[PDB]
Amino acid sequence: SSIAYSNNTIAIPTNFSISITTEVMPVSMAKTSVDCNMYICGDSTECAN
Amino acid sequence: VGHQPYRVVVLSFELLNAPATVCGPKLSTDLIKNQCVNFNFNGLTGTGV
Repeated sequence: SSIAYSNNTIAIPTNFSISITTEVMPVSMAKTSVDCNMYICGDSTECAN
Repeated sequence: VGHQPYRVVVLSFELLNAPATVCGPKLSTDLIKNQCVNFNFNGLTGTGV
């Protein structure tokens, strides 16, 4: 882009536009639970001990 | 005794996901379903429904 710097010269907008943009934000994640007894030695009494 | 004869038998076992040919003398029971039981199928043991 070329922008021309000069003294004693300004640029003034003669019009406008209404813009609507969208912003997506995470706020949460999956709540997970682990029954560690089931995960390791799940059905074994000896392992549980 | 170090020079005396000795008879040697080496038993080599295979435990695959295949039908059982040689089995222990453990006695079988009836099936129980829909209950939390200890089970033993062809020597593969566990706990479950």
